[PDB]
Amino acid sequence: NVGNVSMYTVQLGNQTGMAQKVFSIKVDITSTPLATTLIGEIASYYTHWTGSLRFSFMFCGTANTTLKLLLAYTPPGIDEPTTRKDAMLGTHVVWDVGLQSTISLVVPWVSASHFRLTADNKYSMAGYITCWYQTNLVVPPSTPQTADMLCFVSACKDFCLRMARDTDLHIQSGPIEQ
Amino acid sequence: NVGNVSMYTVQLGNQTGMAQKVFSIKVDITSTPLATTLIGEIASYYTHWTGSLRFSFMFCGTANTTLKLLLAYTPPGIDEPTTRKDAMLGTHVVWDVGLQSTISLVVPWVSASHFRLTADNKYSMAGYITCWYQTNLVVPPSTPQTADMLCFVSACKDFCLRMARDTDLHIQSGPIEQ
Amino acid sequence: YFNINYFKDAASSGASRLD
Amino acid sequence: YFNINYFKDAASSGASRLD
Amino acid sequence: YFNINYFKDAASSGASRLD
Amino acid sequence: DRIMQITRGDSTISSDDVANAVVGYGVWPHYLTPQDATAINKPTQPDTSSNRFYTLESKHWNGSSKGWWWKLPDALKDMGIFGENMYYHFLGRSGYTVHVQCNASKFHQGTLLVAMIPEHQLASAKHGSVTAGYKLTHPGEAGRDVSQERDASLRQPSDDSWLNFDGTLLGNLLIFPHQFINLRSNNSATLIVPYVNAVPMDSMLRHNNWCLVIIPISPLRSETTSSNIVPITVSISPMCAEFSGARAKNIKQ
Amino acid sequence: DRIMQITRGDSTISSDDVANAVVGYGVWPHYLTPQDATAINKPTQPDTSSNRFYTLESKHWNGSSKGWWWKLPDALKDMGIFGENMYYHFLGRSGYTVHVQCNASKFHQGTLLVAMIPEHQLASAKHGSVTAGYKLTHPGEAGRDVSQERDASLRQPSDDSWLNFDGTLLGNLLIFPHQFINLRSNNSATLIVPYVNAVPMDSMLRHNNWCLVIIPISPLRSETTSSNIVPITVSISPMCAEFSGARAKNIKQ
Amino acid sequence: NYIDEVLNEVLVVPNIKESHHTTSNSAPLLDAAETGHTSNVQPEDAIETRYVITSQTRDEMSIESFLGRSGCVHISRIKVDYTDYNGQDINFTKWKITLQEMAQIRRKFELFTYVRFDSEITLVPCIAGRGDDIGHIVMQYMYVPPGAPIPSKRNDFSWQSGTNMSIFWQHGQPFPRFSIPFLSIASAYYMFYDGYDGDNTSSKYGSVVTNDMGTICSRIVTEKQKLSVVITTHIYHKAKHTKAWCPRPPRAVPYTHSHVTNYMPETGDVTTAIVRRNTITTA
Amino acid sequence: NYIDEVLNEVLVVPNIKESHHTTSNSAPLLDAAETGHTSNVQPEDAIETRYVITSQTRDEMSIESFLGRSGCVHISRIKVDYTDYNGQDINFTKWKITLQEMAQIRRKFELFTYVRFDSEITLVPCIAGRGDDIGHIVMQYMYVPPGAPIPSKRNDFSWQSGTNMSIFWQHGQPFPRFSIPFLSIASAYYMFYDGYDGDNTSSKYGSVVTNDMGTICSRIVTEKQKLSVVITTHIYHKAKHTKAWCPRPPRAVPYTHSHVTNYMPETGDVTTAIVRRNTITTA
Ligand SMILES: COc1ccc(N2CCN(c3cccc(C)c3)CC2)nn1
Ligand SMILES: COc1ccc(N2CCN(c3cccc(C)c3)CC2)nn1
Repeated sequence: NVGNVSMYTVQLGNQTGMAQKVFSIKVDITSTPLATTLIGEIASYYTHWTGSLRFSFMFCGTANTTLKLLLAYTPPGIDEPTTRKDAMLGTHVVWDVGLQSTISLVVPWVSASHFRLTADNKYSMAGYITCWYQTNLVVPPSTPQTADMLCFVSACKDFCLRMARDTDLHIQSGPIEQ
Repeated sequence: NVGNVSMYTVQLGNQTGMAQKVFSIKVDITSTPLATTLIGEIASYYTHWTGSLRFSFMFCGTANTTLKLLLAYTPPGIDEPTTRKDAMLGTHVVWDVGLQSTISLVVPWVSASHFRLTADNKYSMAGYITCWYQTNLVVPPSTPQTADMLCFVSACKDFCLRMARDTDLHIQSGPIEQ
Repeated sequence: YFNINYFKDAASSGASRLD
Repeated sequence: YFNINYFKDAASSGASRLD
Repeated sequence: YFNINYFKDAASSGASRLD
Repeated sequence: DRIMQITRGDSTISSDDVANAVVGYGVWPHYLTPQDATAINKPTQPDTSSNRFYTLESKHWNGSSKGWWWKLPDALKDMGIFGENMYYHFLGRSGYTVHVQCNASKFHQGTLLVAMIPEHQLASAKHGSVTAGYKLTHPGEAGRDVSQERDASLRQPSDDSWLNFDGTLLGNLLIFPHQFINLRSNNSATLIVPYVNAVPMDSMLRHNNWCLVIIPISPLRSETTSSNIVPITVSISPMCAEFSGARAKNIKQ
Repeated sequence: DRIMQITRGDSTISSDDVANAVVGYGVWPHYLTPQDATAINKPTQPDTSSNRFYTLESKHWNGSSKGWWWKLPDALKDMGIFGENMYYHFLGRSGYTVHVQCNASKFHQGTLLVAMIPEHQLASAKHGSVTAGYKLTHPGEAGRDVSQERDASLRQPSDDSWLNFDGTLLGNLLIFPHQFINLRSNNSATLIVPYVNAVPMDSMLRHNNWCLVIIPISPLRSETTSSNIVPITVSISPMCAEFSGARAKNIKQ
Repeated sequence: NYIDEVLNEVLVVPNIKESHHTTSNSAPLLDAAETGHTSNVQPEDAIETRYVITSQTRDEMSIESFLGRSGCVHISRIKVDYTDYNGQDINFTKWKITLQEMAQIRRKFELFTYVRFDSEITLVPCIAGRGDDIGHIVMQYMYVPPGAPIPSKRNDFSWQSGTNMSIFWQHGQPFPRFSIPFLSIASAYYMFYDGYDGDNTSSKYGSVVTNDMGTICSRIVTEKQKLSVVITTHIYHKAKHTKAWCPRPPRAVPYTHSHVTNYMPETGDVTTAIVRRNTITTA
Repeated sequence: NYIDEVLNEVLVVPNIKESHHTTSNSAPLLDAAETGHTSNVQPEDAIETRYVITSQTRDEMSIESFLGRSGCVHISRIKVDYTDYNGQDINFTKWKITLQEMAQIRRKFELFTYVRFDSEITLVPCIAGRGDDIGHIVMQYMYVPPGAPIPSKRNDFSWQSGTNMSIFWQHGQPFPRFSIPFLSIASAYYMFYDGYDGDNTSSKYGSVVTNDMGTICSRIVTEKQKLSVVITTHIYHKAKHTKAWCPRPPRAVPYTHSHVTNYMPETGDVTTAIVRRNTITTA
């Protein structure tokens, strides 16, 4: 998927079971999949980061289609949750897919140290965010039953960086010619 | 002609045909024939040039003689015109030879970059200027039928240079003795 | 200590300011 | 910073001015 | 720039003046 | 003083000798007014890029020359920008400046009558009710007559001068805006002319409002080498051009 | 309310559904100022007759479609008047309005990412220092890619999408002025964009300032007869077009 | 100003107010990102926030502290020769000014389309002793814009600099460092370009068309010596008084050639920083 | 002043106003250049101009930024000897002050008839090690106007400079650089001359008659050493506080001899910068 575009879409499926899980990523903004992102790509130019962050999701589904996902931010402290109940217990947002289309999930800033390191560090572990089905994806007749959701991340006015340093995400195992 | 003086005169001739062409030179003020000129010689001391320019022509013809040339400035964009019509389409000046004698043609400043390079550059190409017959050179009896026109170039209050650099137009493949 | 553009030209000066 | 002709003589001074 | 006898003693100073 | 200077585009013309200048019907060409107008769209008015000094094809003045005409809305059917805007739009309106240059020496003798003419309905050379053809009243830079030869199969106009091509004793032609080029005083002829027509903006293609004529009255006479050719060059400048009724594009013919 | 109405020439466009509109860099396109200017001649400014709503060639949205681009200064190298004035003048300057229409039904699922990009220096598909060719970054109404096949002899760009054709993870592309066309809410996409360039007026021929990209993100998915074709149509409007540096005329290529 | 500038508290970020619950109609968390705009949602919106008075400056997040840092952009080298001194194209260097010829820094800028700035320079000659004694070795770094006599070889006549700039550094004296305006010509430095030389189906196209700020020629004066040497006069560049318009996506793939954008390894099926996951389900 | 001087906006050029058409009598485009005067025609006259507020300074187009730039005018050389130290006319140099002995710069001035200015100097010793160790090598550059004891050899008695100027530079210490008035004698430096020594049909005639500002003698103190050396103390000159009267045509042909105007190769049928065209019709 990765070398292609798809590498960007997340198809919301069938799900025979119920209350099943979609995906997860970890918040440490310098961690693929995050990293490469206009933000990540950047942050990797500084040693320390801080503030809240914003995750936005969009339904590239259908019109007649319907769904309800539950997204959650599991602060640093434990393990990325295996189950929904366990994750619903912390910070989250139920998302009702409808005429709108975009739900934006905020990632409050929870930390001990006013500031976190941009570099992988067990200490400065920001946590995980995950998504699960609240209900389902119901589609009336003759509509596809899988559809995609795009996801994004922009900053919050909270946000701020410091201690400039040279990037991670780019090794010029060159040189460069003429 | 070149090592002599003639190298300065342009004889206006016969012309069996009509609407025929006289000469052309290109505007890039550091380009023989231009270059060597008090201006050129100079400009070649700076990296960048700008503004309008002035070309003046004088009739070293006769008194009883008559003519009408069409001079034109073909801005940068295309090729020096093969035909008059094509060239008359842009900037020009019809010149009526008469009791006066000197027609001065202005070369407006047309460019994208407020400034142009003094050094040969495909980009900073200033264009071409050419001269053609509007009518002819008519002379009543027992007057020569070829005559000369001198041409000159002075600046405009438009004009200005910058970024001093060492000249082009002079290689001291010496030394110099005692 | 500041604003003492010891040199004439403007191109020569410290990192600009912020506003 | 300027007009501090650290040296006595006038021949010694910066490039003149413009006017 | 002048009359800044950076040194204490008088014997140390620039070439005198003229009058 | 006779010297004259004229500046129209990116173009200027000079003349160290002249016979004044003439403004057709003493009116100076300008843009259409929301009073006399009729159309409803906002006219495109190329300024400078359009109403500039275009010079046509030159011609020879013969002792056998008989006369030559150019029809204006038409003479510039190729002259860049103006002549494109012509073809892209239904309605076109514009006035002109005619600079007629023709020098020779003070040892030459000749006289040219220059005149512009509102609605110059030419007559066919052949008796009947067959009107001149399109394609022949639509010559272009090149103009018509000279003293030329041609198919009589073509619903061809009258190459006939003295009748004015319209059958009005030339000489009464002096009623139309004009001037001469008496090689003994003159050098050029300058006509300036507003937009005359019972309609605010006509079809630049079907209708030619102004028609220009130049006619040798007293035959060119030198005593020189017939190696000495004395051309006649016409230069024109749409002025206050205005267009409208934008769309596809007509076609050349 | 989503409905939108736009009027540019003698032309108007409507949309009973939309996702706002976007002004590139929050600046509205306008005419050049005697401060930032440089040239010396009076620019020709065809109003209306030029800066109007031209619609290009349409395209098919496939489940195999990969993406297609058009380069603006270039897409209208044929669009009447504007696209003539382009060729007659050296300096050209203008801003645009991009109306991207693509409907299907509420039973369809698809997503198009639309974006404009200042100086979109594409990369060649072949390793080396050989830059894309002229003639291939100068497609015209027709645009480029689709998912097409071609000579590898040509100093051919990258048909490669995910890298942005410039080798920047598409997805960061969101930095350029943009919007999507999520068939479940949207109908169109409207980009409006001023003139961005380190120079007051560039060469309309050598330099394409704006580059537009439309990329299928989530693949079109219906359950209908593939008899149901869902085109993608682009419409454009030069705005505040201004030209200058009049002369002969370049040549088509 | 001082305090604010010394304490570096010029650009401060807002604080996070206190919130309460909302069982209300308008849902700020719902917007349609298709509008191409960016959401405006905050902590205070989504949760029951507290009250934190902030104190983080976005000072170091300024195009001047992002850009204004010296970087190697070129490493002039001279493996002297004593055998043939002078000769054509020897013992004197001439490199084309402009980045690209060096990564890191190149990538930084490229983050923006256009740009503009006065450039501060710094040289760093490093004399490697390949002999039993170097001693005194004078150096001459002379800049040269376009249309200018570029030395054919060492001692041309162009090293007189009667009207050019030549900086001189002699072993001992500190590192030369001068500045420089915004050169170019029009308004700003083309961080890219989508133009060409011309209609010639063989014309040039790229950010090498709008940038030809001449070349800089080195040359080690002092003349002929006994014990050899080799020099490597490093080059650093800093952007002071910089500006920026319109941003763009960073460069993930390792560049190719000078100028140009090209990506395209010698097989390396191509490569980017993205890492692969077994499953989306666990991070 | 500052801003105007720091921003370098002292000498600004006018702007190009707007024009309209002219179907009028007086023709500004017509003048008779035979009057020897120069036309006065402008954009606004000839065309239908627009309105451009300018912003180009003619600051760098001032006889001071045209002239005020350091240039090699001499390269003093000393191939030391240890065999015979002292001896007559050895290990100490003596060159005749005044340009010509160097191009580039010479050509620049020559652009004017007369001239005047305080001269700023700068030395650039370059010690080439031809030995396995040079170490400490003191130097003595002592100027000497006319009628003055010019050292016969190194250690004369004229190197006491009891009333002369001698600048001293020791390997390590930076580059010496001093200034100097307008010397000469009357009013300004003769950039040429059409006079002679006298009526002697063997008298001198040229810009070498009005300029004999004595000579400058070098000399490397420190005395006798083991490991040899060779020095090349370059020379640069800058004109500060310069003036100018009456201009003249530049010099297209490569000079000859010192002083003098002479043009005349060893066959080189003579040569100038002008290029040849096939035809005037195409450029
Ligand atoms: C595209 O923007 C740029 C990027 C770099 C650049 N350089 C800066 C360094 N400079 C320089 C640096 C050292 C010595 C000399 C002569 C010149 C050349 C121009 N100019 N423009
Ligand atoms: C003709 O005008 C000149 C041209 C050059 C000149 N020079 C300037 C340099 N100067 C000089 C420079 C270095 C050292 C010493 C003693 C003298 C000698 C006079 N004097 N007059």
